Amino acid sequence: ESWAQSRDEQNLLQQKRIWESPLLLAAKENNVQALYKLLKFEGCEVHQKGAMGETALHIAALYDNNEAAQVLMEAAPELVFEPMTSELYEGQTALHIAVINQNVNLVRALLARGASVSARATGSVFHYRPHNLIYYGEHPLSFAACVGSEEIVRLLIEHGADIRAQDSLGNTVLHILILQPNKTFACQMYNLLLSYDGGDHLKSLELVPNNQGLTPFKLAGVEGNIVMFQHLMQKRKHIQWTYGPLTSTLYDLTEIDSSGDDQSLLELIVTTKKREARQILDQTPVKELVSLKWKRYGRPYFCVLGAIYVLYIICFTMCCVYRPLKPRITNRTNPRDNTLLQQKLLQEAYVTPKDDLRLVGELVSIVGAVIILLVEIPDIFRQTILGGPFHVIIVTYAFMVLVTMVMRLTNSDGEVVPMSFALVLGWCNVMYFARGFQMIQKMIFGDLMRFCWQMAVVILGFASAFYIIFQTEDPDELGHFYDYPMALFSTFELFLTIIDGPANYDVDLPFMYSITYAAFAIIATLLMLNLLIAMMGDTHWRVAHERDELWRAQVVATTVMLERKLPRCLWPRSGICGREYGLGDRWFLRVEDRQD
Amino acid sequence: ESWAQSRDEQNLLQQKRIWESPLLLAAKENNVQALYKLLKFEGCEVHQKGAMGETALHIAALYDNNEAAQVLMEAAPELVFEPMTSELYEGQTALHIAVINQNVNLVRALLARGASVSARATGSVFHYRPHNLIYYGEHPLSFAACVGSEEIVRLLIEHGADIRAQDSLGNTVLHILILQPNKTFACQMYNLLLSYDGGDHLKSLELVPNNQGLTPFKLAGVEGNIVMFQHLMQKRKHIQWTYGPLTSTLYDLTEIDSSGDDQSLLELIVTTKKREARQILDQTPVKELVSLKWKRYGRPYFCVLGAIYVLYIICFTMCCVYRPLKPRITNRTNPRDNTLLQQKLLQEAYVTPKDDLRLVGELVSIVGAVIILLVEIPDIFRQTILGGPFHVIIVTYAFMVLVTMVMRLTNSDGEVVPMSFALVLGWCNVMYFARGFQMIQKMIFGDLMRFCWQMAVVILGFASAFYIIFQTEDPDELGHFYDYPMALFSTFELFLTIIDGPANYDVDLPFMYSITYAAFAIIATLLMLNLLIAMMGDTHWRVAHERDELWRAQVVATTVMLERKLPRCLWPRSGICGREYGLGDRWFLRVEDRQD
Ligand SMILES: C[C@@H]1NC(=O)N[C@@H]1CCCCCC(=O)O
Ligand SMILES: C[C@@H]1NC(=O)N[C@@H]1CCCCCC(=O)O
Ligand SMILES: [Ba+2]
Ligand SMILES: [Ba+2]
Ligand SMILES: [Ba+2]
Ligand SMILES: [Ba+2]
Repeated sequence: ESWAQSRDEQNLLQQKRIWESPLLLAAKENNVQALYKLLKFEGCEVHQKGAMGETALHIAALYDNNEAAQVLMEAAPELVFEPMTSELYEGQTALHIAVINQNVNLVRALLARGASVSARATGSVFHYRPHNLIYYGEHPLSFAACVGSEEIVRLLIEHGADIRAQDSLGNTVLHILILQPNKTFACQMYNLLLSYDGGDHLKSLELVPNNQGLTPFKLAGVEGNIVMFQHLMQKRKHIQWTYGPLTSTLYDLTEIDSSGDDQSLLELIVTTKKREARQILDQTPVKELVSLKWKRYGRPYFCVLGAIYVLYIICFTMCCVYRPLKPRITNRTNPRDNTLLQQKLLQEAYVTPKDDLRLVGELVSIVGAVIILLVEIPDIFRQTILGGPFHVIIVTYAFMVLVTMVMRLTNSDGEVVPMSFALVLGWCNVMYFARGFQMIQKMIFGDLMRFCWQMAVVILGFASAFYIIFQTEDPDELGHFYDYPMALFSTFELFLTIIDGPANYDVDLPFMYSITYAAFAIIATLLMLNLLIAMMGDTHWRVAHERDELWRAQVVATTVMLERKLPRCLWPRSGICGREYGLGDRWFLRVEDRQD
Repeated sequence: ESWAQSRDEQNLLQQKRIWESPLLLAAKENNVQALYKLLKFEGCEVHQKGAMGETALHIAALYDNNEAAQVLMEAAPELVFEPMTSELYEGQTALHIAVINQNVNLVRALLARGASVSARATGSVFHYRPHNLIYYGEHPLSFAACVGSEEIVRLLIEHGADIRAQDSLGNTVLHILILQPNKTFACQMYNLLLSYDGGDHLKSLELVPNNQGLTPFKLAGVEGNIVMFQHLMQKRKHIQWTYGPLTSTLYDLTEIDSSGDDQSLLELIVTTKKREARQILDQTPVKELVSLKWKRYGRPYFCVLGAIYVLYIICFTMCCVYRPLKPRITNRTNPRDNTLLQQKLLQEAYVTPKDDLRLVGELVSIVGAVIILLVEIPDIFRQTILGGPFHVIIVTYAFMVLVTMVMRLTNSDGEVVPMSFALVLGWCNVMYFARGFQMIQKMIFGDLMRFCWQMAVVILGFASAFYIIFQTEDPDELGHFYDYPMALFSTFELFLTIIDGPANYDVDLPFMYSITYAAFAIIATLLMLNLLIAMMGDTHWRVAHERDELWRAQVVATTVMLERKLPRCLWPRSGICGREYGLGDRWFLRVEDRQD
């Protein structure tokens, strides 16, 4: 079907041609007597391309068959240069197979015959695909670095192996070592390849970026390689002094910061779907960074912008609790008796008695919605959620306010449908602002205050909704929300299922109650389910760290969020510059640590 | 009472005859001087059958009494051939006891006297019953293989021990070794018995099947023997090549596949009540098999057949939401006022105004029900549940549709009783189709979507039911379900106990509400209980694997389910054939693995 089933067939088709071709069969079985009987007399095709376009030397290189390979090179030395003419292995030579098998004597003999150390194995098997179990690159030097054979690495360098070489994906030999499972052993091989660098400050091998704009140091962070990241950190930190147990080390903090403006480590961790990369922001050069960004500047501006959004939403409800005003006027209350509508769509906006208080309030709800769009719509052009789906809700909230404006100036009967949606999307987006937090126990009390915030926020978005839903309808029948102080008290009682369903079907309710109350039943249970997991997940195991860690990543994702749109006069740059004094120009972070 | 209490008495009755018989007493106590005083002068019964029909040599063989046994064989060599004449040990000879005790010098002396190596111990103690603590077989070669004494095994083979021998249950010496507790040590003894095989490709000892049609390789899977299964897998896998860390091994995949058509490993694991056998489908030759069967062919046809069943059930409700139509007609609403029935049984089927849309819809519900019976009724003749009780519900669903047809064409008043049952059995059988799934966390979100699917499926089966239950009755009193958009909204509110019981007892409700709402109260709580265990069982321990594993077996049981009835043109055979190319005819699976 796909090809996974194809190659399965080609590998079987390979063994079929090996079984058939006696030259390829003797190269596999290492039949030395059968190779001289075959090459010297009885005249054969020594350039015999097998199933996978392989030579007899390729088969003798796949199964360590040194005695059989040396026969194929002394009788026909042209077989060394021949690559795999197939599509699965296009570009692979006999040297690539000898390097991965760590055959030192075969590599020593292949280089003695003059093997190309720059042959790119562009075959489909060597691609960086999930259906390929290993990704080693294309050049034979990169294969030697990935197998951990330091002898073959230097033996290739001695024959002119360019460490500056990049594969099809723009990865140097340093990038490929970071994508290897054996993290603790790849650090040893990483230092061997750096020793053969040009020794010049310009055109450094560690600075050659990926095709996706990623230096090797920057790649270890996006990939969550803890061992390589700590190892690469040794090369970019300077110990200032040692005062006994203290070690006031100075970290580089260059490629771990903004402007690239896409090009930072922090942005790449909070926006990637790789869970494993989360752990990088906990390392000793990075954990001190985001902690200072959140203590000052971060936490205050979060609450300053939080209180601004709290007032911006309570003003929207202030214009809705005293919504616009009509008696039914129409005699349609006699036909279709089920209906209870006392619709208000009294357009006649300009009664000036007190309204002008509402009017300037309605003007605030408009100028704030476009401002929300003026900071989020130009941002979608340049999307992940660990922040919380705040961005998704804050744009749909300003969408409902503008529709209510278009709902207005046309005198539409369905005023209530778009206006009620902006009430929940405005409040329940506030509970996002609960992240304003700096032990098995005070963790129970800490997550409980999360619920009291999220609960009080939800009921203030549905009680104002349920009020509008039944402020127009008749309060004699189904009057759970006849005024505001009892609409909040009935919805609060609703939140704990102590009161029965505000339904009453002798009389037909509006199309919005059968929709708004349905969502109030799911959120009121998920918040009551998210509270039990807080209460129990705190104590049953050290999961609480697992519960803990992400909120911390949620705050880190929010901390990067608050630094993108805020101007330069507020929120100064982290670290200290190095231009006068002395080390400029990169901004460094002074960190001291104690040891026990 | 039973016999367990019997033999308890015979073992005590044995020691009673041993205590009494001085010949049997001296054979037990190894009294050499008392045996010559007893056999040479003072003339005794040397063929003295004890309580369990044992000879004096049998007692001297039960307690390692070599000095006492050699006396009983030099003075009466006929005691060797004598078996136990009792019923508990019928067939056991003095060699069987010497082999299990691993008495090498007694076995060497019993074979020197000419002991039968083919004597079958058919006694009731040697049976494969749960009340027997060991099952070693019948032949003395099988006893030597089970005790792990490789010296006695070969010593018996040297005297003509037939390894091809089978006991009463058709088990060779290989089958019995797999049913042993010491799995890691039985692998050593398994290779010893295979070495003495005929060496011919035909009539192989590993191919001799059980009496229940089970080769030794096939038996290790049904019994969950992980150690033996991996060991027996070495003999049916071929390594194609080694490309460094990769090892592209080719597995046999013969006796692990269909047609036998009862005779496969997969069918035997998903249908057995043995929990332990579940672990076999996780081994490295098998885990790659069912994974490819589910990615392609498996998952799409599951959802293709799933969407077909979703439309087949929503069409059934489409014919019920607009059910057939009568005003009460009858003046019986004045007597028995409690009743609210506005019964509709207006037979007069052929009003053609729109009905013909319903009529062809009712025709679909019939032709689909018999098709369900045409694929499940011929299957019950040839029953386990890890799939899920889908099969049990899908036949009872088509049973209710046919009863509604018989309910029709007779004008029965109880139309509603069989028709309402098909609504829940049709939807709640859909939630089975939730198995369409490809970490502590995304596991919480993964099991939560299980609930949202199962919840939305249940309410769509009871809201349509509660509608029919009260579509006939008066909606002024107890009108929770007067139309469809409010029958769904009231049942959804019912699902979370926010609304009060749609009961109203001033007025008598139909016999079906007091039954349908009772089942809606149990399922709505079990699904809310199955959600809490998902939420907490994910995180408190690695149980989530335990939670995880079975769903995986549920999918494997479903994957075998979808391959039985589907034709041959769809769903091609797994693996690659071996006829041209080369290895034919068995279908092999190409598997490569990386090592770190
Ligand atoms: C074994 C095959 N026979 C051969 O001559 N080259 C192949 C080497 C296999 C390497 C597969 C590495 C990968 O998965 O991409
Ligand atoms: C001890 C008994 N005395 C004897 O002469 N044979 C018996 C041997 C007991 C073996 C019981 C094995 C079983 O449980 O089946
Ligand atoms: Ba009335
Ligand atoms: Ba309750
Ligand atoms: Ba109640
Ligand atoms: Ba009355």
